[PDB]
Amino acid sequence: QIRSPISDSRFAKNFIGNTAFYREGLENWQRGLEIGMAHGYFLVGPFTTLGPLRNTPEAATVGLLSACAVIGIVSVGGLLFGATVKPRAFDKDGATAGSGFTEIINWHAVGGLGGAGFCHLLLTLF
Amino acid sequence: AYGDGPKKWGAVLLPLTIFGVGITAMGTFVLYTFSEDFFWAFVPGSKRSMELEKKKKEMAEKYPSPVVQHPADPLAGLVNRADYEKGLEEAWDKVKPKGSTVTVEEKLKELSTQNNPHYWRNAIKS
Amino acid sequence: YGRCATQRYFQVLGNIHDIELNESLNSPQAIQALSFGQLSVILLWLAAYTFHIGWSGNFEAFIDNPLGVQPINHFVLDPHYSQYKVDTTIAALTNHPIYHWLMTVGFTSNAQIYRFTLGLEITAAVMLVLSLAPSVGLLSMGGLEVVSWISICWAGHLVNFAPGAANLTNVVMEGPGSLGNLMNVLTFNGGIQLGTQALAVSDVAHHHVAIGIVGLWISALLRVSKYAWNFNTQSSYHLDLSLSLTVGGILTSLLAQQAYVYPALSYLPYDYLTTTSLYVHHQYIGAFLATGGFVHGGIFLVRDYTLSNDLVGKLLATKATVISTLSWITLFLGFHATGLYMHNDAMAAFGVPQKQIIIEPVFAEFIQQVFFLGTPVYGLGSAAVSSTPTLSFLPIISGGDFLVHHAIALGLHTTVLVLIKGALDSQGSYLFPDKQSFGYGFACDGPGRGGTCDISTWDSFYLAFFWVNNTVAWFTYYFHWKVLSLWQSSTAVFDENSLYLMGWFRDYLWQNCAALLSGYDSLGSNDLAVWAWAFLLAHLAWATGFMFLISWRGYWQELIDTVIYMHLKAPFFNEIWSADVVTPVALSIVQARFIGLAHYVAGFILTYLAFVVGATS
Amino acid sequence: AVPNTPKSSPDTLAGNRTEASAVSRPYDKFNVNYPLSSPDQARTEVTTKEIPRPEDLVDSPKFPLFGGSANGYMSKATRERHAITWTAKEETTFEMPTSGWAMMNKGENLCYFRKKEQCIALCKQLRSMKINDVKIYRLSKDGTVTFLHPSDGVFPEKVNKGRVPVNFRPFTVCQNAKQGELKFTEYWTKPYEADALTTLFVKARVAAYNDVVNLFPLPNPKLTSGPAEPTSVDYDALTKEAMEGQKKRIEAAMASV
Amino acid sequence: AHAVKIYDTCIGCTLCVRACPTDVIEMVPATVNAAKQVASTPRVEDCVGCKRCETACPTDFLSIRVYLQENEETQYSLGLDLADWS
Amino acid sequence: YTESAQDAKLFETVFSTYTAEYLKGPMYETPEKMIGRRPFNPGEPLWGEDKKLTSNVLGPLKRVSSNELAFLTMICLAIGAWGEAQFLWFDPQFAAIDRGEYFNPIYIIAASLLPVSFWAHIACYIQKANGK
Ligand code: CLA
Ligand code: CLA
Ligand code: CLA
Ligand SMILES: CC1=C(/C=C/C(C)=C/C=C/C(C)=C/C=C/C=C(C)/C=C/C=C(C)/C=C/C2=C(C)CCCC2(C)C)C(C)(C)CCC1
Ligand code: SF4
Ligand code: SF4
Repeated sequence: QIRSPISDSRFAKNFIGNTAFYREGLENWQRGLEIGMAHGYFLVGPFTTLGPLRNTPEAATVGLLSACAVIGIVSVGGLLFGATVKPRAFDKDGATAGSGFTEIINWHAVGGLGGAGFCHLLLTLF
Repeated sequence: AYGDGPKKWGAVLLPLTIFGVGITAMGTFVLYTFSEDFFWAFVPGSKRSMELEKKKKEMAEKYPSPVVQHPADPLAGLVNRADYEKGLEEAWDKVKPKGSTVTVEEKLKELSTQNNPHYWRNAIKS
Repeated sequence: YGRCATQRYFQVLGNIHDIELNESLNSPQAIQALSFGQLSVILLWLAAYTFHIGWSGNFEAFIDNPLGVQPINHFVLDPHYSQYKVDTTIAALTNHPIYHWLMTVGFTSNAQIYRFTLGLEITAAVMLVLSLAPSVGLLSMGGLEVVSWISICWAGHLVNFAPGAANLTNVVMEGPGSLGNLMNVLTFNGGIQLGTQALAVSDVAHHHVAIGIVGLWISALLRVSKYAWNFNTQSSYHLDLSLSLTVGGILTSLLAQQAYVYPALSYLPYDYLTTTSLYVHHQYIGAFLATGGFVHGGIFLVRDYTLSNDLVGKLLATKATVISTLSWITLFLGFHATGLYMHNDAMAAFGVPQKQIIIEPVFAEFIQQVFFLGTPVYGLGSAAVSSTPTLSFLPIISGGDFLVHHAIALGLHTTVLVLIKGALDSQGSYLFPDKQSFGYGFACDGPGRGGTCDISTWDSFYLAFFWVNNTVAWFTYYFHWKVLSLWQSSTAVFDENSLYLMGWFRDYLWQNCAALLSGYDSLGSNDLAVWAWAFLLAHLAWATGFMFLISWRGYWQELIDTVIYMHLKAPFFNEIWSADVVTPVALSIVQARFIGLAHYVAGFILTYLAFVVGATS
Repeated sequence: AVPNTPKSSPDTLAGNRTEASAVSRPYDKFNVNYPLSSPDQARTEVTTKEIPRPEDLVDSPKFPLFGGSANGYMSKATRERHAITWTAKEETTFEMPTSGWAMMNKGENLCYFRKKEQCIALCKQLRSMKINDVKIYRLSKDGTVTFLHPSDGVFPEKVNKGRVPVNFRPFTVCQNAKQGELKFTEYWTKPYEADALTTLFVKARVAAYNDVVNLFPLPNPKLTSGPAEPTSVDYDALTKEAMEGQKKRIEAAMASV
Repeated sequence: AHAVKIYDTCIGCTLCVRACPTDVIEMVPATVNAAKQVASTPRVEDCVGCKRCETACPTDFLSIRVYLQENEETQYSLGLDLADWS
Repeated sequence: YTESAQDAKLFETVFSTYTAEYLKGPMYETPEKMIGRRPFNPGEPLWGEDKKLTSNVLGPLKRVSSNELAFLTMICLAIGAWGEAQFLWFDPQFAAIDRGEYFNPIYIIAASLLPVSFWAHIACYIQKANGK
């Protein structure tokens, strides 16, 4: 609970607090979708270039496939975490332990696929 | 050709055998960590182990074995523990220091009793 | 659930097969079932090798030209290869004598190999079925009679597939016939038969039938010796396990020696790499089995022995004498071997190689000349030349072999010293009088009484395993350099440069690493690239073992505590991970020592395997 | 703050810490009288009103002059707390068990820690500075307060009445039974937990085994469904002569001592 | 919970009590030594296993013995500071 | 009566001695004492208070007289020595194999009797020392 400007200034409180993982008014699926879109759009990057098939016409497609694979693997890991730990930090009233976190991870997988596809689209075009 | 064979079978199985099998093994081992029977035989006082011990005791007391078994209580081997103590009593009275007020049964109770509440089988309210 | 620590993993996994502590399957029937499952695993491993040899392999091309073809183990399909490396590599070559064994035992086709794989899988299924139903009835299976019967059946197989079996007249139908008729399949020629440069299949079959019959007789004699004087006073799974492990280690080391000197597989000596790998592998296995015999003897002392006036009681009472005399032997051997090697190093360095102390191994030379050699090589003890000598691959010793054998004796005696000292002090030392109540393995007794690090009986094995690996490294360096000199026809570079240890560096290690390091470089990569990569990987594992052995827990526990603080204070993750589930704690002291030893020996084995492959390729 | 500390409550982040500790670690339990040694030992009871949980105290007057540090307990990640309640004679500086320095209040003082070891270290430091009445409490997840350290009011360094000995073994350390002697019993791997009677019995049993001149053969069981084997040895005569031998041996042994 | 035991050889030093960083050892009256007091361990659940009590025992061998039980580790025995299992 | 610590030690010694002398007899009934584990076999004590082997240590031939066992071991020794000498040195049998002819079974059967003679003379002395 120590106070530091990096972790207790108003910018930090309203920045981490307004992220998808913490933003008020967001359903679990919205948080998952937003985090997934961010992760998927990021992950296409380091694969299309800096990869085995760099200097090939299908570099963007291979990067997209690898980014989707990484999103799927981390989503399986998140499902594993929700099945084992059941974080319970996002569950609504009643429901079951870890339902909110599992929904977040599933929609993170969906958003990761979406963001990876969007990055691949923006690479093939323009 | 020579390459064909292991090429197609490999393309089918090696992804399976390494990726799918190893990842499934890792995930199932993580689940087994959070399972109720996680190393049940090696965790003292575990529910499965205690139920197994209780059922072993029930089977032993319901189906007596004609062959003699190693006594769980070393004194339980005696065919007539009464005669054991009676002899002790006679021998002790033979070699008692003068008119000692100490009797054999009190000494046996004192030696058998022990205050070790922190030992398991005692922390399980047993 | 799972509100344990990561220490739970390494605590239970270290005893996961300590079935005596597993009250569920504690009965001996369960242990026999474990043996059945292990044999099923062995059968499936052999099925793996046979299946990949018959699937993508040149055994049909190997039987035709066993000298001119290199055996193929399996097809390589690594996706990480570059087209060139794909064009470069044909398939994973063979580093084991399974082609030679299959050729010897009568395999002449890939169809026979496929049937062998099917039979191995079916036998593994049979073993699993037997393990499904543990039972005192199945405890009857086994015994020296059973293994002798297995030997007799193997003799029958070898008779059926001996090269001269075609000329054999059916004995069971047309009678025994002339002696030569039996000599078609049963011989005692003795030694290498020339051509195949290995023992005749007739010799092996005759050996096995004789061994089986003698084993049946010996088992019957031992059981009548159990008729009168029937005393099973000390029964323990660890006592019998120690007996089995020591006998198996002796047999495996003897197998290495007598398989190098009397190869039984056709055209094996022509393959240098497989011969060297065979010897090194079997010597490591034998040393491991002997160490396990000592370890289980110590365990039997720890938790299954009751003090008496018996053999073990007498050993324990005078354990101080045993430890002191073993310490004297080790001190003498180490002092003198190291001092003579350093003296030779100084003499060779100072340009005066003549002034080295070269004590001729006259006793081993006397034994060799009088008992083994058929021609006068040294002339001491005897000088008679055999009219009809037999052939083998017994090396001719020289001055350096004296020092090397003294190093071997030092290593063996030091390993035995550590193991015996730990086992006998499991009953207690004056620093730890009550070790009989602390179990085989424990961290320490704390900083009190001056310190008690590595005072456990398990720590005795932990310390002695370094010595096991060191001794095996010493005599495997000896064997490898001897056979490399013999194959390269030097035989004088060894006999002169093995006197001083700089020779052991320059001419053995530095010299034989030239091709291995060129496995891959800027120019390209060849078939030895995998072995250079494994060389580096093994060095990395060895140094990670150094990490786990040198640095101890407390530091790492504090560091892991700070890392947990970082995780619990990290954003987006404190909502998800509270460190309550599988709490990350530093490895316990015993677990850390074992894992460091495991990395050390894994790097040891992989480094020496890569070096052997790169040197004898 | 959400970036400084997790937004969810400590109970929410704990999940099922209970009902899983009872499963993950069924051995981890306290005895019926944890802070004390005997059931009839007063057992002073305190509640949250006396020593409240730290999350319910903000700027309490009983807190010492402490500036906060990263080395304190994990709020919202751990729920167990240990509290010290000591009374000062003057305002002086002391070392916190979690490093850093705090200054004691003139009168009552109160600190919160995660581990009891920190509280005991602070108690040792304070008693070295001539401070009595250092009381150490434990705060549970639900707020139940357990009074520790001077549990019976008298510090453990000083012997006090009403304290029953616990884990006292009436012999020397090396007079424990050996593991081989306690084999197949519940005390096989833990011979230090065996009774004095059991240890003496097994130590006599091993000696009895080593006297095969008088050891009894213990005839074979009759398991086969067929008729009893006629054999050639009378078990009744052997049992009678063994009774006579046992009687005479016991007489001679008691004459010796 | 590392089991801690007290034996007859204890002579009522109280050094083991003062050496314990978690208040495990405790001084009970007894009639076996001249000090008329003997150590006891009624709070073994707090024993971390540091064996400081064994470092402070003056007898020929340890009148107080700490038997480490690695298969029964506890957050109190493991000295956990950032993880709670209660 | 203000029991002494030495009196407590005396009781411990008495208990240990009584137990030790009591568990030997047929009143403890433990698996160790089962025939063929620790005991001496019912009616066949191998040795008495003095560590002298009884005739029961011979097994089936526990009542063959000392003279008969001496004759047996001497005949076995003579026949085995004759077979060994006739197999190794005088009319060697391996050299006969080199001649293409089979072994002589008489020599092998004779030479098989030397360890028989060894154990037979050991049993003969056991019988002689027991007066059999
Ligand atoms: C020790 C056992 C063993 C090992 C290590 C290997 C290793 C390999 N095999 Mg293989 N194989 C084996 C036995 C084994 N084989 C047997 C017995 C068969 C006959 C059914 C086959 C049939 C087979 C085929 C058809 C193919 C391989 C292939 C491969 C390669 C890629 C891995 C893979 O896809 O495996 C797949 C293997 C299987 C599906 C068969 C199951 C393996 C056996 C039956 C299990 C043995 C388990 C053993 C007892 C250890 C258990 C304990 C373990 C948990 C530690 C790799 C070199 C592939 C290859 O070369 O591509 C490059 C390939 O296409 N193998
Ligand atoms: C048939 C032979 C045999 C049998 C039945 C046993 C049986 C037993 N041993 Mg034993 N042992 C043996 C041989 C045998 N041993 C030998 C030969 C040695 C000497 C090396 C030992 C040394 C030994 C010790 C020191 C101890 C035992 C113990 C035990 C008991 C518990 C085993 C357990 O849970 O270990 C757990 C098993 C493991 C953790 C296996 C480790 C996994 C290995 C290291 C994986 C590493 C390989 C890796 C794949 C390489 C990668 C390379 C890299 C480059 C990638 C059990 C009764 C223990 C015992 O009784 O204590 C009470 C004990 O402390 N044994
Ligand atoms: C190069 C590394 C090295 C060396 C030299 C030693 C040396 C020794 N270890 Mg050792 N050890 C090592 C690594 C090494 N260890 C490692 C890595 C481990 C794993 C932890 C162990 C584990 C281990 C155990 C567990 C045990 C030993 C033991 C021994 C001693 C065996 C007796 C002996 O050979 O005396 C010879 C001594 C030497 C060769 C040391 C060098 C002495 C001089 C410099 C060489 C001679 C020069 C000359 C003759 C003297 C001049 C005299 C005069 C002119 C001044 C010896 C001191 C055992 C022991 O102490 O028993 C007695 C024992 O129990 N070690
Ligand atoms: C630089 C910088 C920075 C930053 C960084 C970062 C963090 C970045 C990131 C960035 C990113 C990371 C971005 C992202 C983006 C994303 C996107 C843009 C996405 C999109 C997606 C989409 C649009 C999708 C859609 C869909 C869906 C939803 C599903 C279905 C399908 C589809 C496709 C329809 C800082 C401040 C630190 C500082 C320094 C500077
Ligand atoms: S230090 Fe040892 S002898 Fe002294 S009171 Fe403590 S346990 Fe007893
Ligand atoms: S080991 Fe440490 S914590 Fe445990 S009783 Fe001894 S001094 Fe106290």
